Amino acid sequence: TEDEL
Amino acid sequence: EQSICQARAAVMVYDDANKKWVPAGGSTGFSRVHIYHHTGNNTFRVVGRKIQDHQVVINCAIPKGLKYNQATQTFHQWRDARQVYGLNFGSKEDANVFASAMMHALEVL
Ligand SMILES: *C(=O)[C@@H]1CC[C@@H]2C=C[C@H]3CCN(C(=O)[C@@H]4CC[C@H]5C=C[C@]6(CCCN6C(=O)[C@H](Cc6ccccc6Cl)NC(C)=O)C(=O)N54)[C@@H]3C(=O)N21
Repeated sequence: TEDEL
Repeated sequence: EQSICQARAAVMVYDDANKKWVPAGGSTGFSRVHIYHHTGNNTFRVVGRKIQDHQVVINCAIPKGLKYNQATQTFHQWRDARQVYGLNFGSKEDANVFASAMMHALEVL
């Protein structure tokens, strides 16, 4: 997800 | 060692305990990811280095029989006994290049 990236 | 491909990807590993992907090496951003072939024993490795600071964030062996999971056209992943790895490619072209070279490796091992 964008939260992880 | 001979490089058989280069592809741009953010290299992730899966933190099972917290069910999250985290950046390989603890370093967000893209890497240049090779598959290197060692011809003497016909072995192959995935080695990736951060574009900016050149840190090696992945260096793993590709075993015969690996299941290479093309989860999406830009995110491919595989697992071994210790870790799960993901490559979030910069483009579909990068993913195709890398998957081509990985499938070649898996066919000649
Ligand atoms: C956010 O976008 C993060 C970081 C970028 C990356 C990109 C695209 C997404 C595509 C889906 N996805 C997942 O991570 C999926 C979502 C469901 C989640 C559950 C388990 C995951 C993570 C742990 C490994 N895994 C698997 O599904 C493996 C897949 C696999 C199959 C066969 C051979 C090897 C492997 Cl690794 N299955 C199992 C049982 O381990 C997974 O991939 N998930 C991406 C992101 O969310 N994502």
